[PDB]
Amino acid sequence: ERGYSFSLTTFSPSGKLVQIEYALAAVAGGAPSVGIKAANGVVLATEKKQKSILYDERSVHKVEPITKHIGLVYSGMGPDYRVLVHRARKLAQQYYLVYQEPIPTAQLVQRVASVMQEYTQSGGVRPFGVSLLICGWNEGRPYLFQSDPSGAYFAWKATAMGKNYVNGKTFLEKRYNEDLELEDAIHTAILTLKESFEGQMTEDNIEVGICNEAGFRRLTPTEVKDYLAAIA
Amino acid sequence: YDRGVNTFSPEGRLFQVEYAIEAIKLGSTAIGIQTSEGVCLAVEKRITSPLMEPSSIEKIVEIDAHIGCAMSGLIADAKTLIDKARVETQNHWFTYNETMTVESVTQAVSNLALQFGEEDSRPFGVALLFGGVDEKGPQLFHMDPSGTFVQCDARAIGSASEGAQSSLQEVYHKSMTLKEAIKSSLIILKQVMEEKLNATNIELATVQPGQNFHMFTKEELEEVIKDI
Amino acid sequence: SIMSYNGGAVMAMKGKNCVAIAADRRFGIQAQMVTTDFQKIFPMGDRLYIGLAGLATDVQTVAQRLKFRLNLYELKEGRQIKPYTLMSMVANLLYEKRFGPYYTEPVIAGLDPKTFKPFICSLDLIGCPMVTDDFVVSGTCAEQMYGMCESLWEPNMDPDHLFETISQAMLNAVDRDAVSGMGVIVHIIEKDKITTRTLKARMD
Amino acid sequence: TGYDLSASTFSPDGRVFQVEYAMKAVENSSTAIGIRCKDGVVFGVEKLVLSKLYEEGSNKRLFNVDRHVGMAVAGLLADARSLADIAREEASNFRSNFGYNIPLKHLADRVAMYVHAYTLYSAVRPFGCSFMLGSYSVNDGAQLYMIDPSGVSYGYWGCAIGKARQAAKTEIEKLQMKEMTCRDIVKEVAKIIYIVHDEVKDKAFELELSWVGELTNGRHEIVPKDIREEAEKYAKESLK
Amino acid sequence: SYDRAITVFSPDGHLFQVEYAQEAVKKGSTAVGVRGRDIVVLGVEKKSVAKLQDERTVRKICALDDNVCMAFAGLTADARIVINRARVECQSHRLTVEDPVTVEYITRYIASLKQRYTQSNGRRPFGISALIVGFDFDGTPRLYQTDPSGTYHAWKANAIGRGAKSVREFLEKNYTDEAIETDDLTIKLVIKALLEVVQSGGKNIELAVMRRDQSLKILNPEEIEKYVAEIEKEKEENE
Amino acid sequence: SSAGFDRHITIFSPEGRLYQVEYAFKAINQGGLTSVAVRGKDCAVIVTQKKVPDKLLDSSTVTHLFKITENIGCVMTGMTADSRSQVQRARYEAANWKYKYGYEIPVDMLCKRIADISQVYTQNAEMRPLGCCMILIGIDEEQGPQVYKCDPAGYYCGFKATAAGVKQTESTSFLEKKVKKKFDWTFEQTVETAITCLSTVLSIDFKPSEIEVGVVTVENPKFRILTEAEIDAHLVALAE
Amino acid sequence: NQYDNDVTVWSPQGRIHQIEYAMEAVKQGSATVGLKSKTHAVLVALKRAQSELAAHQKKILHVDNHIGISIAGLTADARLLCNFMRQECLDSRFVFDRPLPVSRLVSLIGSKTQIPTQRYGRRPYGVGLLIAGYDDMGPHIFQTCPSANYFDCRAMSIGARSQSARTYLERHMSEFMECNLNELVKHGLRALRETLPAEQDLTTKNVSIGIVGKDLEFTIYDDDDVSPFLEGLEERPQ
Amino acid sequence: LEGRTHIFKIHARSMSVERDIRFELLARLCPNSTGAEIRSVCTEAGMFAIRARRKIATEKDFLEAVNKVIKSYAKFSATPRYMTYN
Amino acid sequence: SRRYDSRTTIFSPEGRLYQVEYAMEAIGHAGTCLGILANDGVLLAAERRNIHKLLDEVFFSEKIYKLNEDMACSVAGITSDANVLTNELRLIAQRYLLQYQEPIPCEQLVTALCDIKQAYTQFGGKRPFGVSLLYIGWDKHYGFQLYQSDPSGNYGGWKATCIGNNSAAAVSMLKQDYKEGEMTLKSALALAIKVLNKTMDVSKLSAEKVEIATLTRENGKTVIRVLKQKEVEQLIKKHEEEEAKAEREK
Repeated sequence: ERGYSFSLTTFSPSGKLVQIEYALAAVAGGAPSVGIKAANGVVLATEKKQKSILYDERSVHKVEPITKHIGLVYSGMGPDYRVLVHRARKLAQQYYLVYQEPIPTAQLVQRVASVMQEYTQSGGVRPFGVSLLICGWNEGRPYLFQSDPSGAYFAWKATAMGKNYVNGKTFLEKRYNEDLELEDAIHTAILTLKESFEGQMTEDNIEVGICNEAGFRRLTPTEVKDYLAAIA
Repeated sequence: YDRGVNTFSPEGRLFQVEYAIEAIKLGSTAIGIQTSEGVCLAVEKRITSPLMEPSSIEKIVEIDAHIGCAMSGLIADAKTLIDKARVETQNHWFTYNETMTVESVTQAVSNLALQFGEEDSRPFGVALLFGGVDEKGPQLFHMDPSGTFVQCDARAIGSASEGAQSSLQEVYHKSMTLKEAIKSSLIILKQVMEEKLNATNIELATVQPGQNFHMFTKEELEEVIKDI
Repeated sequence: SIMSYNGGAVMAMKGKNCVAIAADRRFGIQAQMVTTDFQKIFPMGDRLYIGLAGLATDVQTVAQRLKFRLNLYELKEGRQIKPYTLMSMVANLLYEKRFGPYYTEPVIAGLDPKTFKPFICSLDLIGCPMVTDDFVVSGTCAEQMYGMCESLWEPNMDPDHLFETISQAMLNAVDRDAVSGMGVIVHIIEKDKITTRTLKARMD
Repeated sequence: TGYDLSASTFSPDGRVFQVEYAMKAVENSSTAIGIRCKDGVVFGVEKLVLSKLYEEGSNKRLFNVDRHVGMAVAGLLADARSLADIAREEASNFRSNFGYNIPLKHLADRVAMYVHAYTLYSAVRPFGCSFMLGSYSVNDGAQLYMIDPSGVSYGYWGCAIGKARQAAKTEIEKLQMKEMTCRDIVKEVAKIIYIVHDEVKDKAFELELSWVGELTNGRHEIVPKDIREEAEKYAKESLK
Repeated sequence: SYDRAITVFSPDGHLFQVEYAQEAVKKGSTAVGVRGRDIVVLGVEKKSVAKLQDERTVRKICALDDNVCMAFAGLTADARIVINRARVECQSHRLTVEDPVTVEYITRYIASLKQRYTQSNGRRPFGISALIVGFDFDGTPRLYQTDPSGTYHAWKANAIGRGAKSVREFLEKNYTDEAIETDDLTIKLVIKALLEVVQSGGKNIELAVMRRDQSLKILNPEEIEKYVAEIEKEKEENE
Repeated sequence: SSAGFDRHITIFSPEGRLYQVEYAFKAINQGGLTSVAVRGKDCAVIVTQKKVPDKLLDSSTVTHLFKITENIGCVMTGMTADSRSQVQRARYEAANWKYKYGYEIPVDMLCKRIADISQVYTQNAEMRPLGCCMILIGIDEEQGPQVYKCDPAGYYCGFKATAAGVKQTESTSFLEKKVKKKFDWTFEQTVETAITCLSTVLSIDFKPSEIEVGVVTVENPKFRILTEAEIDAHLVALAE
Repeated sequence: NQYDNDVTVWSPQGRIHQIEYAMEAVKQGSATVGLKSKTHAVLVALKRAQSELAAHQKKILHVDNHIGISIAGLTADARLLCNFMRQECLDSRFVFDRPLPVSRLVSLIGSKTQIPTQRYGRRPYGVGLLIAGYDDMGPHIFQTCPSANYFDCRAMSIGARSQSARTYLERHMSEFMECNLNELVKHGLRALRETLPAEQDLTTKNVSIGIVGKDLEFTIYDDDDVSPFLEGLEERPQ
Repeated sequence: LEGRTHIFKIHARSMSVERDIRFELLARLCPNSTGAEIRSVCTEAGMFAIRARRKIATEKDFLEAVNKVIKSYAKFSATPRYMTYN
Repeated sequence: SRRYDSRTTIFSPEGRLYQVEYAMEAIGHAGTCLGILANDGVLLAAERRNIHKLLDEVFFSEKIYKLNEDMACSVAGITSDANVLTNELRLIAQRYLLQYQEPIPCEQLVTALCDIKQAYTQFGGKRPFGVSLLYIGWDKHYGFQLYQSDPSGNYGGWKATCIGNNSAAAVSMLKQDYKEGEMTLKSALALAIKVLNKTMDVSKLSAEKVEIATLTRENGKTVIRVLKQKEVEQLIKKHEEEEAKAEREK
């Protein structure tokens, strides 16, 4: 570039970060998605609906598995999403080359969290408008993590990203609990993503990825209509 | 209207440089004189308090053997020009086994006068006067922040610059003698100082073809005071 | 030679539920006896050790860089390191210098941190790993170590028979070679606790 | 409000005014047209006499980029000379890696890529130049290309640059592209340039005609104005 | 990197961020110091301790060499940076040219560095002003001072910080050569200046001394209350 | 709902919006063009018209269909120079695919790469978002024909029959009604629709010279530009 | 006027005001007139000083044996481009061991001055350069501008009221191509002498003159060198 | 430069001038003051002269209030009027 | 492109650093932590921000980090902005250990980090680090220490703390509750649960809303101690019983 590289994010009179707030708003305007960590492994359930029946959902996926044991979903803007996904995809490898061993979920969130962190403060460029929900199964116990535009991360048994995520968050608070099997997590995830879904739900209106302790798996529209038919 | 610091004026020229010309108007005033007997230069230290130690103020350091110089306005900006110019003369003595002429030091500074920019930093706000003896003898020079150079005979800078140049061109001629120019200069100096004249208030810069170096010293000056 | 300049030998051997590792105490330049206090076998974590043989500068340097990477690793992740991770880590560390390769013989003897499972491995100086279920030997002379170990080692040993076994192997393995000698130290570790002894070696 | 400043910036209408300003600044230059015949390409330029001012045969907007390829430029002159260095070096590169005449299409595509590349950034400014490009070969024929300050590279049989543009390229429809030989299009474009541009707008001017094609055997230079001298002869009588 | 005009010449001729950056020094903690025939004694005040907390970790006086002591103003962080820089400098001057460092030399280094620092693009001019005291080789007294412009300047005694014009106004009465004709008169003289400066609560007052060629030493506040007791009984004898 | 430089640069507005890309998507319509993509069973058809204001225009130079690879064709929209730069980036990156991996690029991963490049174009605040849009075709193993559309938001997507641009928003509304029903697709069926949708959107009903038809099929897997003759054959074929 | 910030911006009319203000920076310099005949080429420049004892500040400066230059504007860029000029001279003078044809030289001046006329946060150079030289086709008189567009003339002038010097030029400048060096030089000072208000000379030390010829190497002439050129002059009318 | 001494002359008709007072010194020591700032100089003269009860104010007497008014009052703000129209 | 720059590095016409003021105001909100002197030990207590029971809480030490075998820190501010600093400082301490094969003394570590933070204050137009954290550790000389990282690049190394702006009343409470050489880490701990029992606005003092970590001297381990909820619960309810004994005077 021109070498200007000044961070456009300054501190507000209260110290808040304007552009990060606005990116949080853009995530809030993202697509409704959910994920549940319980018992055998993690279950991630997002929502992908076509603005026109011309669109073909067999083409692009909202779920992009990082490794056979670790998947990932998101909310917010796909353009950024695909980018940082390519980045983390490349990044797990160096860890592999060093140790010859699958990189732990925690460590992924660590390094990607740092990439996003520096990416905020980086020179003359906006932050991301994406909030990730990362799943993974390691050492017998699976894990579910969540990112934010500022790079911070947490852990949940279930959560939601996108519109209504507070409402469906409280729904997951009461209904979902404890630790229950993939069938139950998928059930209540289809209920809570059925909340803000349109009047019709089809195999192509949503996407369900699952983290078994046998390894991550991406379900096809076949099984998606199988369990949800018979929705909830 | 904050524009690039490199922008020309509508009349016009560089803003910050033309302002740096005004930056010297407030600095310490000095008067040099070029006379066939030798170059004599003089400055007022402009001392404030008894805290202020009088020998710690020097507006004149001898650049080379045969080259003196004076400064104005800001000081630590001039330090770099002074030192690096000494380096240039000494490298001239490297190659050519001679004395770098007083006139070639001038352009050896004013050629690097304006390098300042952002990409690819601030201009210097200090005027200089060059005394020295080359093969043609005594030479008094004058330079500005923008790098424009002109050779003078008796030149002033600082706050008194205007009226000291008036009364100076009033009292000057080409038949001057050394001490005549010294005392005639300190006449203007003691008209342009607020405090009474003493040994501390001023310092003299003098160079002559065979009388050297010199530089100059006090207690000669302390005699020149009462010599008025 | 290059490796035989400072000399030295490192031997590690897997027991039943434990693992033994031993090396000589000697230091010196060629035939000159310098100091017998020198340390080669170094601790990494707990219930896990590592040995080194070759140039003492490469010994100390590798121990330092290694201990560095391990400290960062376990500082970032509360778990203690696994032996395989340490293996591939050292291999990576030795291959990082291909045309500028160090001179050493890394020998890793340590238990699994999760279970008690014993484990041993030895590498090549450029980073080629190797794993065996009986013993890994690295050092000056071959017929000594491979000879006596192939002539002795048994599948299942109590810590005692393991101890005396690697003891006679290191004694009679040293007594034929002059550049190795001057005292031997033996580390024998188990899941419960670590035991170390000092053999009585001929100072000849 | 601020949307005109940087070329990096869009506008509420979805375009850049830097390109608009630069474009209409090129319109203020003197009219220089071009045309291609069946056996070559005829460049033509009208250079203005302002005061005296200075010697004739100076700062001619007609350039020679290659042995077979040359320029007829209009607009800001310094940037146009810079573009002449650009295309000059580019033909030197094609000649370097390959060793034959650059096909005009790729040359104009490279210059178009630069001109485009300086419209995306607030470091530089959009170029103040628009020029004609023409070439000939027996394995190609007579090709003409017209390049704009935005970076669009296409071609014509003829085109018009400068103040008088549409009213100048209007009657060029009377000039037939193929049927007319180039030696005749010399005096044709002479009559267009002399007949257009009324003498009251600029009290005095002159005519420059550069030419490339089959008659000169691929060599691009000025078909000498003292050769044939057909402008003045015909153009002076052509006012009526 | 970052290339931009930090501070320019306003059309009046002056800079801004420099002459104005002096204001952080003007609001900084008060500190003073004097030079004498034998022992040099500096001064500092406005400690403003929480009285439950440690003074040596916030300590405001250090030394580059055992020969040269440091006293600064402004904000603490930049003082840290310039102090370390100068430590590297005096160390390099100790490497080659085996003699100890001369105060004029180091102070030219600090000052010049602070100048070329206020020159280059993308540099916030240091808002710290410092003083450099010690004992010359050949046993002479020495002090200098600094400015946001980077001008090394030798004084007889120091007036910086808040109320520095009032401080120096009292140093008009200080400077008489009888003060100090005695050494504890120089100590009680600096305590008699800082006793007039600021609050002088007898607690936040701290001073460091360097006696001739002896290494630096700081009196524990028994002699702060002792010299304050003799200055108080002296004010009583003034009646 | 805007504060600061956000209208001049790429950041987020009080609501999270960024004005630059929405200025780009309407920076496409400056061309006043129409892009039509239809996918058949074994074939994929592209059709686009053009405007010829001058008789000096060469029909061969203003062709808006570009052949990236032997099996890969494409069509652009929006401003021109951006489209060309996009085109050399495309061809370039395809060739790098063949150099690195040695087999032909699926073209889907090409939309991914070009898309990510567009995202890098959206990121830097000192660079322009480059508001041209891109549509592709090709053939893949057991996928038959495919269509994909890369837009300057930093994303790609591809469908059965897709159109984007000036009048294309209603052409989708005509399209979805034409595609279903149950409609099965032959080659001349998808060509015929390729004309119809643009017709009922425009209803110019004109010479075959103005439109340009790009095609790809699994009979001849290579991309192909249609000659006006066979086009006119389909034109009198669709008029009964 | 905020669109006149830096060079980068195109004005609403499409004219960068930075280069215009650089031209106005050129117009403030002291007038000078260069001219050539069919054989010899001459440039004449008038100095201006700050005060009495201050030396009249010179303009004409020698570059290469066959090429000298006049000047106006910033002395900084003058000496800078002058140094780059010495470089260019000894370049071909080194490798090719020949002098430099003026044309391609001045195009090198245009290429060197071009880039600062565009890049963000850059300025043009205040330039009053007037170049005189001999390649195999003999005399040349060029001129420059901050916009880096050069002209080739029989006589041109820059500075204060230099268009009045041209109003003297037009008449006799068809004859300037004929006469020899001397009376051509007095034609030159007849062009400069109107740039002065009519109440003052036109003395010796206040003026600088330079001549170069076909077989004559470029030489600066001032004071006693121009005293033969200044003598035999008829004073301007009243 | 000498123009300020005229404001010092019209404003010198006020109060009382000790015959030693040298105007040009004061005028060259205060650039960019227009006539209003130096009118407040001639003002603070008699002000601190009243605070000292002296009927006349020596140049050295009030010049402390001069460098104090132009220095202290130029520290915080004012005089960017060029900058206001430039 | 120059008008787009916010000129963060420049001062503010009053002499103050305008950006650093806000850099203090960032810690003005958010985290609430503490730390106090202790003989043969040290104490750190930090309020756990998100009290939502849906969290997994498998991170072990969260707001407290372990940067060294003998040292640790408690952060207040932007969490990831801090993480960069924890990786950084951890790498610095670890490379000193690499150098001398000797545990790093706390001081040069703290100061060097604070200067690294200062590099963004002196130049660059960058967003300065809005993170301020504490420090604990043992050394061969001064033993147990506390230090305070500041946003301005200064270190204010203390023996008592203020985190965050809420904790000023806790500093006054400490000055009323101070002491000389009493540990009795249990005493100063009940003092701490008292501090947060007042300052911290959420009543009842739920054990999981806060967190406590200590570091005691050992041979040669220098134990780093993170605790289970229950043995803290008996301390909490124990202290509430101590207040029940304190109101007995009325």
